Amino acid sequence: MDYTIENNMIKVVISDHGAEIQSVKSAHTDEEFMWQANPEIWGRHAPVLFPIVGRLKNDEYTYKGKTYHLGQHGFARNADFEVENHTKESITFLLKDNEETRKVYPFKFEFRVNYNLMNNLLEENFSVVNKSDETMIFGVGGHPGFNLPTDHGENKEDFYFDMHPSVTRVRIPLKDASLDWNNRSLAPTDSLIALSDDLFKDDALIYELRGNDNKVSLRTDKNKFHVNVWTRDAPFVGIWSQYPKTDNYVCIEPWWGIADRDDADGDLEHKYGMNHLKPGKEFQAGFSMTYHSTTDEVKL
Repeated sequence: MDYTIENNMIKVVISDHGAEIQSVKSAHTDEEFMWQANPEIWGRHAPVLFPIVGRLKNDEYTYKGKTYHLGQHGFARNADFEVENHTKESITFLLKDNEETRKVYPFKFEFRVNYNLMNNLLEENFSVVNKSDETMIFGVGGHPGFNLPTDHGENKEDFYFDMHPSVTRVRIPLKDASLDWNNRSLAPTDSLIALSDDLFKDDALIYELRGNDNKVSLRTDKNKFHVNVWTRDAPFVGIWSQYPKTDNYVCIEPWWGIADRDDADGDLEHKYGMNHLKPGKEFQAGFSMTYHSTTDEVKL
């Protein structure tokens, strides 16, 4: 089921299936900001990643000596959430553990995804409450896909991303869906990086983030199009688009979790970059997105 939150600036449609944004449109220009999930390329819009971000080696892990099987980015995106609260400019989806999640993930939890509007700014906020009698181990992340508009002669290579603060950051390369740890290197994120079909030939660009002032701007100097993602305290951000079958979108993925390292031992308790949450406690994270059309955000 789809649900709408909206104001005078932007209108957002979100599904209770995976608590996933389906659509973000300018109230002024009717421009669509979200990738529309063409199944020929990538049949999702903006998945929620939980209780892991990225892939486990062999899609498996052990916990307390027992082996579990869990696919890339966990189960949230295939789960149906309850609508806990819904007002004009806010909606909160809730997912609890059930018989099925417990089979692949031996924890009890309350996972809430809240979306709310402030002008042309949309928050995507995560809340995880551990309901288990032991410390819960999880990753959580966003994965919004944004259109690159090409209705007025623009091309993907006219677009770029720019990270603020403008500092060089460590990139963690991916090899066979695991972190190619020993090839981490400082990357030229102190200035813009242009998009292209070939850019993502070696999978997602993964950057180590520091502090809480990080913002990734997706822009073009052809027009006024501008999507800004404020990653708050995310320790990582992934930038990705499909390859070898390409299309005109890019994902900017704030992550509080990360794929297995090439050398992971598979023990969940040893898994690098996971959050550890004591019984009864709450973890909160999230990020914010602002949208600007190719033209002015004014009444025409």
